Amino acid sequence: LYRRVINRNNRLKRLIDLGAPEIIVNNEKRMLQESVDALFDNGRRGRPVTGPGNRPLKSLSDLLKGKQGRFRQNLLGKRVDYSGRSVIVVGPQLKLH
Amino acid sequence: VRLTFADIELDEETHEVWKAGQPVSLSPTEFTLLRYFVINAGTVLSKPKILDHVWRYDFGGDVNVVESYVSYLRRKIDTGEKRLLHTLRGVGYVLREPR
Amino acid sequence: WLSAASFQETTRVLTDAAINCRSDKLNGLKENVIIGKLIPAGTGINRYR
Amino acid sequence: SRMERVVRERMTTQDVEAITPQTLINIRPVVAAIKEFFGTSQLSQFMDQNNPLSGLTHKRRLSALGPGGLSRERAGLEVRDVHPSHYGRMCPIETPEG
Amino acid sequence: APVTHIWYFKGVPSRLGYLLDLAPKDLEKIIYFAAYVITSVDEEMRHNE
Amino acid sequence: ELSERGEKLPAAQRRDMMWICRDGDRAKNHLLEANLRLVVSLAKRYTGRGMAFLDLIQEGNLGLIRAVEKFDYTKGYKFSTYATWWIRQAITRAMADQARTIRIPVHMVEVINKLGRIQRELLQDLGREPTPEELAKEMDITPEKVLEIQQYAREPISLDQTIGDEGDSQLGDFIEDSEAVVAVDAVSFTLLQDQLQSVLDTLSEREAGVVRLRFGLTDGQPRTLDEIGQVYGVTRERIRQIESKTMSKLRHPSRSQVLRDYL
Amino acid sequence: EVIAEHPVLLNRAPTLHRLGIQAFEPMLVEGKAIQLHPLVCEAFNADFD
Amino acid sequence: RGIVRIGAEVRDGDILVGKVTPKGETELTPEERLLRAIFGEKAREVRDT
Amino acid sequence: KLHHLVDDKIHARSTGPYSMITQQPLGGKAQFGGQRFGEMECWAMQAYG
DNA sequence: GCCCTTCGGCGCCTTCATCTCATCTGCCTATAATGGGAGCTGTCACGGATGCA
DNA sequence: TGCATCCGTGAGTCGAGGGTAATAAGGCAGATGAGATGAAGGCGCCGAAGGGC
Ligand SMILES: [Mg+2]
Repeated sequence: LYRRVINRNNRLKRLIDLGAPEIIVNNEKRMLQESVDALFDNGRRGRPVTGPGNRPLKSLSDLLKGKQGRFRQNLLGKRVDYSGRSVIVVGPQLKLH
Repeated sequence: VRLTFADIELDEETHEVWKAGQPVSLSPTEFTLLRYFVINAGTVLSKPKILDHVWRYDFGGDVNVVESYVSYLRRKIDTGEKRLLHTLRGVGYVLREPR
Repeated sequence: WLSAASFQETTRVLTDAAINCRSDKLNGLKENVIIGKLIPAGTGINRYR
Repeated sequence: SRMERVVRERMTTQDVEAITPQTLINIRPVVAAIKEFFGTSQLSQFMDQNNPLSGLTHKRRLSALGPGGLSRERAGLEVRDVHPSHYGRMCPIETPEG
Repeated sequence: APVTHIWYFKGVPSRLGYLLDLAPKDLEKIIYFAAYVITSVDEEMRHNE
Repeated sequence: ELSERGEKLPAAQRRDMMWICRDGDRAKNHLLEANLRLVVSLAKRYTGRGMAFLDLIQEGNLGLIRAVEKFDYTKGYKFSTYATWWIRQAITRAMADQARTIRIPVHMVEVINKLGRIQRELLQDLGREPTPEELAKEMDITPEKVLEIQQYAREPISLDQTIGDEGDSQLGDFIEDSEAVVAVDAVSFTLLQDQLQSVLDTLSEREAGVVRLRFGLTDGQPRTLDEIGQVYGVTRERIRQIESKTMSKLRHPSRSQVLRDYL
Repeated sequence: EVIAEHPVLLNRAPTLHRLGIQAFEPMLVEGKAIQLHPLVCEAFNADFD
Repeated sequence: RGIVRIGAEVRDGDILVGKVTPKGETELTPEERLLRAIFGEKAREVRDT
Repeated sequence: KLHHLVDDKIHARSTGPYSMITQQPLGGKAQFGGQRFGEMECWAMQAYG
């Protein structure tokens, strides 16, 4: 997405400096707006910007939303060290503590 | 225990070389470079880690010294323009019999 | 805003807080859990800490 | 379909009587499509074989998820139920508990 | 060239539309180059002319 | 010519001249806007790889913008015939240096494209995948370079695509951070430093300082002998001798066993 | 020697109520199965399937 | 040849194949230099992954 | 006998590797793992005080 | 029995120029070539703009 | 002022399970940093030995 933003911005700079009919300049400005759109929130407007494998790309907003977002996946609950896991078996000879 | 490669041969005791059976006298540090080349035969050599291991870490000189030293190795044993001591651009050198 | 943004409708509350220039106090339970501070309950209050 | 598109593109760009089916044909998309299907597709999965029954039951199994199917989130309560037409066609007992 | 933040233009309330007294249907037509707006007018230059 | 080394422009040589300037401007714009249809028609065959459709259309628009300037009507051919070459050039150049996440120079994206075309043309004629040695024979170059270009053309993958058959996790969850501190070798290094300090303090202070600044322990830089002489008022041969004394006493098995274990 | 009176926490997903995490004291046991006291199963909602 | 003999017992942590990669270069610690100076150990220019 | 043997089901770690973006330890048996302490268990630990 | 102080000897060790070998960037090719491939959408409930009428 | 009409939110917990693809692109000039060369200076190290107190 950042590469798309950079490409659109550089091409718009070239169009402005060279001097082009206003239709092409307007099209480039629209592409810049849609590229920043995709960067900040992919799929919010129109069909989402898609890469290889035909899957929506993960914009900044998608990195802060839902279960898989940072807030409820890395901040609230984290994978911890000094821990393990195993099957349980009844211990009827053990004490309560 | 003598270390051999193609037509160059080294004795670890008295620090001399045979090139295709002909004994050759060579400089000490230049000999250390050749020792690195044979001890890592078939593996590419880059100027930096060559500087790191063979040379002291206090070396404040430029980078032309290693290129010149490779030139001496060429003119001493691999006098041919094409040589067993191939050079990689930006990646350094390597000891390898050409295919 | 930090607690609300981590519960539901993250983008909406985030935008609203950005507009309102809301200054969070970082005093609640979830905020202290997020930032690594002692939670303000149990052995986290100044009476016991 | 990709074959037809590419051959339709190519049949005009070349002059008549200088064009042959071999140069009209570029078999790359067909093998690409079969490789796409057989690998990295969730309807053709790794064989579950740790005893003869698992191998037998992995084939002759009716799935509902995948391309053209419905996802578990997309799946309602009605579809998961047993239809009266399931009798004799699809077993009403064998289904995973997850 | 300037661009508009989607978080504020597009949302359940269109915050930019609320501030500028417009509609999102009457904003997408502009920040996506489909219809013009009148940035400013000369009042006295029209009253006398 | 009239602005610098000119004169005050008269009535008939300023307004009319600027008017024909603007007329040529709008004529160029008119034909350009008329011929963007050719650009958008040509860009259809070019999508499906690297960049999007509209980006290709825009790059073709730039190519046509460049082409209209060099178009010569006096040569008497239709403008489309000349414009097509420039549009294709612009699109190919842009796809070469802009459609890759890892940018590749055109000079060798050319040979990737040629390698691909020759291998897939020979595959159908021979019936099998072309061995890279035979591809090199078709290259008139060494096969090793062929494997190198084959492994260069490989494009990066996405860290966030779901990796499982069922959607539960992303690829980035399974990649270890190499740059992170081990948190075990750090304590080992600190204890090794403590052992080194104890060993050096066991040795004589002059020798300890000599070796410490010889290998640059306390500071960032190891120093040559003459620095040691200037800081201890001795000749460089004496420093060589004391260094000989240092590693001679350091071969003592009392230190040798206690330090060799630390590996 | 080192497990002398060192408390250790046990948890079972899902952790519904507060008693879903309990601190016990561990005793070394052969095998590879954690031995749970039979009484605290109901609080854990744990079962041995 | 560098691999485990057929019919040989291994366990967690034992080496299976001896594959050695050129380590390239890194910061050779001064402490490493004193370490090789005490035993005469070679630089061992390759990484044992 | 079912294919849920305890040998392929016991896992524990003291200090393993960590992820790139966030420094949290990874998860799974192929990697050294580390159990997920989710927000549901955070609820229990906060309720304990 | 070796320190204080020597000429010089090529070596050697750098260092200044000073030449080539890939490697990469910009430019030109003239019959004509003139408007998207494809996308499959529809869970459940629930608060709110919304285009018109 | 309705009022359908839609449009954006919510929808679980740990564990099997790793990666899938097109196309007309080619000479040519310049430049540029890396690496190939050759030459000359500032000690090294000795090859001699001075010598005596
Ligand atoms: Mg159970």
